[PDB]
Amino acid sequence: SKVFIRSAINRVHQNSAANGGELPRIVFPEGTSTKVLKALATLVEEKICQPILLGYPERVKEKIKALDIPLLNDVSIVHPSSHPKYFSFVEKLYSLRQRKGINLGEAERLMADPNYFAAMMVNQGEADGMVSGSSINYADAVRPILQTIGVYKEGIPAGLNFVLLEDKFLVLADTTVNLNPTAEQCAQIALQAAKIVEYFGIEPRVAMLSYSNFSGAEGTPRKMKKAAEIARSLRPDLMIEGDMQADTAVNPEIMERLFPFSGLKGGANVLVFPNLESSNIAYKLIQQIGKAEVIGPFLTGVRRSANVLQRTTTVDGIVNSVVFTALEAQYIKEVLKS
Amino acid sequence: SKVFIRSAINRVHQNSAANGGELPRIVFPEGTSTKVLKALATLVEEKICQPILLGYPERVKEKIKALDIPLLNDVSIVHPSSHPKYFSFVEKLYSLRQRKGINLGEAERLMADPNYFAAMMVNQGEADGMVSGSSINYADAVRPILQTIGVYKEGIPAGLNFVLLEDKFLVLADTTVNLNPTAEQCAQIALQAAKIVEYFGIEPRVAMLSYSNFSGAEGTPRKMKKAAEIARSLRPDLMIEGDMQADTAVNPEIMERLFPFSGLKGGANVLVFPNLESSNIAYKLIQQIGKAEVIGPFLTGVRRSANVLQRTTTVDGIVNSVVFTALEAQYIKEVLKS
Amino acid sequence: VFIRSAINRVHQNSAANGGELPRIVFPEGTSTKVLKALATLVEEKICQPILLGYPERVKEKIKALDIPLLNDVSIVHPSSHPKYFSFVEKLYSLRQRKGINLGEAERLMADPNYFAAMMVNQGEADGMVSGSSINYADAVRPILQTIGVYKEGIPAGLNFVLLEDKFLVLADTTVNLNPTAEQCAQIALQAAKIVEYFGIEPRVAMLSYSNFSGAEGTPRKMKKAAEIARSLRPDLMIEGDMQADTAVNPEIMERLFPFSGLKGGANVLVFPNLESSNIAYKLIQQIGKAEVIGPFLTGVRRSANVLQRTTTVDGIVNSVVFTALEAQYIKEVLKS
Amino acid sequence: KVFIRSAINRVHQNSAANGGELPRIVFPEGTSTKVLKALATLVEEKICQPILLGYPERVKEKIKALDIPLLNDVSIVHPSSHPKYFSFVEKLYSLRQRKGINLGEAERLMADPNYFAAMMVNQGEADGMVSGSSINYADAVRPILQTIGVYKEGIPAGLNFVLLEDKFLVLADTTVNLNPTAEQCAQIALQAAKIVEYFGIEPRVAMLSYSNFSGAEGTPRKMKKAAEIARSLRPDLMIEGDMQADTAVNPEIMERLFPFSGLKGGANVLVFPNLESSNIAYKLIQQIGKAEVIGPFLTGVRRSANVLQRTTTVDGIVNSVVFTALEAQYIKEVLKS
Amino acid sequence: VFIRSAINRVHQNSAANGGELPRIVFPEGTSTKVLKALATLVEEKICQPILLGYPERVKEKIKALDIPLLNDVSIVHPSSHPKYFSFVEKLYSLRQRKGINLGEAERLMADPNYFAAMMVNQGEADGMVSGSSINYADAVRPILQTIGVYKEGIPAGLNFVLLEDKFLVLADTTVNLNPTAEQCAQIALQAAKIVEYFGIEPRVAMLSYSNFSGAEGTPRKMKKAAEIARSLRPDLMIEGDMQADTAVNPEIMERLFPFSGLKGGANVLVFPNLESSNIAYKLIQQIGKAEVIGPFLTGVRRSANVLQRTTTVDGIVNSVVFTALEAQYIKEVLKS
Amino acid sequence: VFIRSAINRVHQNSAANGGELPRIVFPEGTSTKVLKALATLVEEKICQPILLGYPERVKEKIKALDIPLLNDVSIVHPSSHPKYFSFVEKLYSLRQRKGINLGEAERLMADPNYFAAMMVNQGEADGMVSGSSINYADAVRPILQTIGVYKEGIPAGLNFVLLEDKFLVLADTTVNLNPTAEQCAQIALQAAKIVEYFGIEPRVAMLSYSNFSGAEGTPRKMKKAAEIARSLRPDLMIEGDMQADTAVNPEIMERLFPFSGLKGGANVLVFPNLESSNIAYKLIQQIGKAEVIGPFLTGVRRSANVLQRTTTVDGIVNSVVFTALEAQYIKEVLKS
Repeated sequence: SKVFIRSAINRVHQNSAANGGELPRIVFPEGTSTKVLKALATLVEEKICQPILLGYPERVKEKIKALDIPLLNDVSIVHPSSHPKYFSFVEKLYSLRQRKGINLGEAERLMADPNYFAAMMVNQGEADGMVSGSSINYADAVRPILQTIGVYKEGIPAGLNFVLLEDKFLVLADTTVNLNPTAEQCAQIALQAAKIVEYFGIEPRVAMLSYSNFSGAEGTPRKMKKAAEIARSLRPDLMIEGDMQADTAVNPEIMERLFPFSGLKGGANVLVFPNLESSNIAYKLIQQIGKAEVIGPFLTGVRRSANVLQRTTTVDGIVNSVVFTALEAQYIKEVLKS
Repeated sequence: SKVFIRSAINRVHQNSAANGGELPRIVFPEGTSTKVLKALATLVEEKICQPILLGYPERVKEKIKALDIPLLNDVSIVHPSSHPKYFSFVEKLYSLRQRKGINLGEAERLMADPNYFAAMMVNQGEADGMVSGSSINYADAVRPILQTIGVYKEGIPAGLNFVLLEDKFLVLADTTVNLNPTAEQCAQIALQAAKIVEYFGIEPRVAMLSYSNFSGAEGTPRKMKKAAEIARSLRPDLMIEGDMQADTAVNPEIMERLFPFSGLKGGANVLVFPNLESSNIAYKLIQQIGKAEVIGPFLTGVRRSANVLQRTTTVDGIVNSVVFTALEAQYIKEVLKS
Repeated sequence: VFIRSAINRVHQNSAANGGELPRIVFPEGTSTKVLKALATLVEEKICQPILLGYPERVKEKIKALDIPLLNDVSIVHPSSHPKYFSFVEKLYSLRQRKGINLGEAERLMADPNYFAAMMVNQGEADGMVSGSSINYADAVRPILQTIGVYKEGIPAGLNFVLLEDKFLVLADTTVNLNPTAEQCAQIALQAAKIVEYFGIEPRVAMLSYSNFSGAEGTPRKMKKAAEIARSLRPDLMIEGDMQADTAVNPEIMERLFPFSGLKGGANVLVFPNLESSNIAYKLIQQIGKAEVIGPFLTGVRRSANVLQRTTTVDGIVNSVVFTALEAQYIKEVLKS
Repeated sequence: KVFIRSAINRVHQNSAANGGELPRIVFPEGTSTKVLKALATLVEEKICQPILLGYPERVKEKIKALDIPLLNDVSIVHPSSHPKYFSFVEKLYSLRQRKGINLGEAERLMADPNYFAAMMVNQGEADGMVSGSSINYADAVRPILQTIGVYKEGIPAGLNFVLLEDKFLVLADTTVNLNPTAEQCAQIALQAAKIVEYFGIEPRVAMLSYSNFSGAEGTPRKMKKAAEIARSLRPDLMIEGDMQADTAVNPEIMERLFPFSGLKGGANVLVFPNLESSNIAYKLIQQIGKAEVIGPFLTGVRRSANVLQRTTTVDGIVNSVVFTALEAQYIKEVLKS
Repeated sequence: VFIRSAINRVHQNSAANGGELPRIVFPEGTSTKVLKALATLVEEKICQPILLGYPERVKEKIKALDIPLLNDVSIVHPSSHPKYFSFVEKLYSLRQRKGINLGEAERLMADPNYFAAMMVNQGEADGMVSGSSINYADAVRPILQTIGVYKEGIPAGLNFVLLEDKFLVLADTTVNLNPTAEQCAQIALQAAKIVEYFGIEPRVAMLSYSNFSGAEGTPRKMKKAAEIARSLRPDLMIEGDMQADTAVNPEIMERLFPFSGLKGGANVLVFPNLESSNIAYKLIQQIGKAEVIGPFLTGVRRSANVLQRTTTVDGIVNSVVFTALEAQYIKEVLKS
Repeated sequence: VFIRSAINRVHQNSAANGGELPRIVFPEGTSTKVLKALATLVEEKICQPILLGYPERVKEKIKALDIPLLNDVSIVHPSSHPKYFSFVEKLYSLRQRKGINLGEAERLMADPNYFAAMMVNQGEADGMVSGSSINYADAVRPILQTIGVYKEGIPAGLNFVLLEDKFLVLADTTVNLNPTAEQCAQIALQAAKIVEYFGIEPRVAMLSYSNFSGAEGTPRKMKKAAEIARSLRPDLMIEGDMQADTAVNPEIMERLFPFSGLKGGANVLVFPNLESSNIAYKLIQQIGKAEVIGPFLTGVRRSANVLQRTTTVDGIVNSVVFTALEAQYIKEVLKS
């Protein structure tokens, strides 16, 4: 139940040791959020990250005392408009977005907000990653990240969750960003999810989900059939199939008995959804009524390490999410050193 | 999870004993379907129904003997084109659909098909219910039912599934029929699911699911917020709320902590979905990877007793589905004693 | 005139290779008008008919109708035929990513229309004729799903209007609700080829409610259809957009639109939508004083034709003669 | 030809009840060869008094080149020099001043024979008009619709008669509406029915489709609904649809295959789903059937005005003018009621 | 002249009301042009200004600009104001079914634009003026979300063109991209009532690129807007569709369109889309010889105006004078 | 002054061509304001006017107006012109697949607007000026159908605002309801070349209600129009999306958007739709205190301009002076 998460913690430790013992600097814009602070007590004990809290230092240190969490007494607290880099950060956002309606006045007002300040910190290398969204809706938390840090080349911003089963994990995407991805977008989501599965030493086997089995009819069935064709043309080395129903996808015996002509054998471990209603409802329902741990969402497709929590998260969910944000920050920091 | 199903079995028996010992006559158009026949061995042993098989008697009896299946030697096997009521049934389908493109030629050709013949048997009272779809896709199996038996007044054809948890069940709909139901259709689906929950002695508490919490924004959030408003005016005695995410819906602690203004307290036990992708994927994923039994889909909104299996069903799934079809057939047969 | 030469043309083909008559399967084994027509067709050695149905029910109808020549016609019940499960597997193989698994294939192959289409596809018959008792959409769907269209073809119905110096070809009278400019050009090329098979020069008009207006909508569409077809067959006279009397009357064309590329009157009329084609051929047939034969299904890989359900017995006879000709043509193409 | 001779006799019969005066029919195409040749017959048969529009010199020159003596004293009116010209300009302006027609536009339009003819009819200086022999239908019909307009709940629609051996068939709308709605197809049907009743015949109406009683999305559903709407407005008539064209006209096909239908004995009024189907059908029947087809006749408009098909023969013009004369006489009676 | 009369009504209003001046909050406490304008406005007893920001950095800007009269001005930092958490709760109460929970409400209320809107909404200020340093959309959204539109109202920007003998009103210059006919009628009525407050008879033109054409698109929309508005205020001259020179020039209208119901020239011009209204007032402002004041936000429940970010120091002075007038009018309405 | 310099260049062009004056045909031979304008224009040796109409009714209007220099003006009645039937054949030749047969061609060619257009097309006149009496759409349609656009040209109206230090050019003020980004760039290039003919460097702003936002709709379209135009004339300053005051005021541009490629103020303003351009130039003309001349039709193969029907007499004089300049320029390009 816990095995995949403690293997992640152990990989964070191996990465820290291979780099002087340094921990990733993870900035939290919600410096007074009760669940973030309670989670950070566990995370600092486990040497997962060096946290940076954003807010008015007096009020963050007020909240830490009311919650009685001494292990954070040293933790750095930064008030955005008083940080020495504020004016350079204002200038950078203006430079990036002056033809997207951000003049100096808009940049100045946005950079005062902790979410924008956290995103620019990560973009500029003043932090290695960020974790936000514990106290506000996903759209408002993710917009600063997409506008500031942006997507890498050909990337698509997309949320991913792991369902931690007994044999294996299953990856679900896109659980957070795209309302109704096109066939081309679902293929790119599949490739992004696939390289994450490969990072963990697993063979990705991809199903494009629908309410139909290999019907190819207009609408969602046709879209997910074409998504699988596009993804296969970009990664012909992977098993990728669709359109198919969700039990057809995960159960190898159903697949073999009913659709043995299919190219997907042994059950899918990457499930790509046709719309945001389906992915968002599915991972949340599994999390609540299944008997498996679900971790995420993790934001993929973006140039730097940045993750948005689901606002319904528990304290333990934040701990799990920061562990994988630390792993992502370490990976990206090593890419930026080659 | 065996308790909710064994209680249904005992209610089928109590209904039979309260009516002369009659068992409900359930017709199965797929007379040679391996899983249907294996299921019927258990269903006859458990005195759930009088099964009627459709097909060529020697091909059906050959399959029963090749599978070594007892208790089916007395079972009625009917070939549609040789049944005495065939031409009357042709006459009736023409009468019903002559301005929908069904002349006598079309009616004769359709009525030779077991799925069409089974539906007319139920419509005309020659059977008390039917169960189909073990060997063909849902759209093709459900179309004869909707075209022949049709919806009751203001009903909407809609599939419903039960998730049987340890302390409660959850109802999911519409898992099979409507691709993208309107706000008005999602209210009617909720009302149909609510009356099913009440038949089992439980108070229904209804959530209109979205990827959003009380955002009411254009698109799905607005549709599901409005669907809850319509349903509240139609059943002002019930807790009905939306738009909300799936974990907000089922977890009473999340709702109270984050949205205490909501009218839904104590957790939803009826989940109404915004489109068929989300509902169909969700119940199949829960069934495969959750550790709870999922029964259904059950076709609601139709004038007579008729259910379509998921073609991915197991034999035990068919046994479970027929138990509840028997209950529906007994209930409708007793309403028709007015 | 035109029909008797076609009948002789079937006999000419039979003698030339094998001596065998084309095997034509009729899925509607109990259809009264089909059975009455087959009395004439067997007497004239047009085809070896294969009827689909329950043998005893088909034999009751033949006896009840008192038709003597059908005493030993072959009658086949789909589910009992030795090739039934082979046909089921083939349909699954063809359509498994179009929603047809083995369960769907078994259910469909028990239906005579599907079984007839597969018999022809597999070479167990040389052609089929259906649609005497059901609507065209339901009769043609199994053919298109099983046999399919040839490379770059478009399924399209074609009718012949038989005047005294002339025949006119009308298309597409049955399939496409609202064909695009590209589709109307392809329909034109398919019709032009049938006309050439009968030794006639095809002269094609893309019909509209307009004369060379080129305005948005149907006029622009039919103007472009003629341009596309001209680029694909630069050797033919093809013109549009033009009205129907402009198209067929060489005098109106010369007097009012001498700049047009179509002179001497069109004998191939391509229609802009299915309302116009379907109503027009049926009205000419009923109230005109010319015989109309067809519709004939063009663009498909094997020989298969769907009757209009309003057909007379004599209309079935005419349709089967040309189905036999198509079957012989395709069957001889399929050796080389 | 029986049906045409009976119409000719009713024009004379109507003339006898009013002093012997003939309807004044204006022809804007004063130099059109086929119009002039047709008028020689029409003046001979006392169908109408024609009024030609143009330059008197060019019109009388053309009459002389074709050697048609019976037209050497027909009235010729040049729009811009006629005494009512400035009055006509003011009227078109008064009618269309919030439809983009000012005094400048009205002066320019009224100088054109088609507009001048339409206004002559609108103002009672003529009893009817016939145009469209030399220009496309759209340009000929637009001045009529803009000047005279539709009567209340009316719809502009062209109608043709197929004169069979023992009935006529009415086809509509063969000229105006590209793609009428179900509601418009109902109104076209009612307009055609009242014309059929004028000739002493019972109207039996079919809404044509490529389908028989399918009711499927698109044209089948539209023509099924057109029949329902029209039936509610004239519950005394047989009106049915959707149905195919041979189903509609052949009583034996209808009785054999669709005995539940409300249309028995065959339709004599065929209402078409779009302009492609109606325009092609009447032209093809006219060219290749062996029945006479007369029209199109413009229905739904407040005064008598018809537009010929530009492909017309001289005898077609003669046939069309006879029924325009009848229409002109009918409207002149109502305008005294 | 029109401006001295507005100032002078603010003064009469302040008189007879204890000497009280309207409390106007400016969220942009460090904005150079806002501070420079306030030197003139407090000097002239127009308003008691409240500046939002970090007090220490606002006084820093005031000293750099050498404005000694602003030393005693009230400066409020949103997050430390005693009512801050009360304001958070109010926004949550208003917008909890529009996606604003306590977390969102608390984050938004820390922003000066949101804090100013709530101050006005709760009666802690009598009006607000924003938008000198950020785009109009970002400045107006908090006002629309917090204060909202009154019943049947439409949010719409309005400008006055102050000519020598008269003023012209233009709307909607800021809010609606492409108003419907119904919205353009409601905009006309809102502007008409403002003109009546200044003692003038409103004469309304619905502007288009066409004169009385009524053709599909913009001509039909503006013809219909005038018909709708005429039915709601039949006592007023309201006409359209018409071009802009037809609208303002009584001689052109009389010479070319004497049938029109608009005589004596329009003084209210309602535009068909935001491109036309926004470009028009700015171009007249830059190259004409007339003063243009505004835009003024109409249709909202309390006094709140958004500057054009291109404003001069005089523009801000002009705008605040009329915001003060609006604030005083509203405060009396809320006194019954 | 700008107009007086134009008149002098007409004379300088005339002197260099043997003293010949351009032949300008006016289809509105009886239009009061045209006739009064021609009194000034013939006195100023601007053009040789040709009036269309009935020679008797035209001379009847001239004498009643008392215009002595018009005594020997050429007056042409289209149906009586010796080239009439040649012109009918030419219009038929051009448009026979656009719905114009010989009958339509005869009827249209009898209309002065069509006849005036064909005279210019065939070289029987050097230019035409119409639209004093009728709406712009009806006046411009014959020109576009007969003369047409030069290759890749776009028909577009242009107006000059004659300011004190400079002029501003506005387009497209008359033709395109809602030009695409690609069309807006082409309008910019045409306007740029006219400004260069007057010896001035064009600086182009793509106008919007937004400043450099690039948001969907008009902002994105005008940002993209500027990008396309820059790639076609990399030597010019061309920028967008921007508001109208940002565009014309160099101090606003430098203070608020110094990253912009446009410095020193735009003198060419390209509008996003016809509502904005048409209302703007008419409002500036009526309530600004600067003269506005035009509209002038650009993008067409020959010299032809449509007046605004609301024009004054002095406006027609101004318009004809520049039509004369265009006619003279075009005649030496056609001597290649």
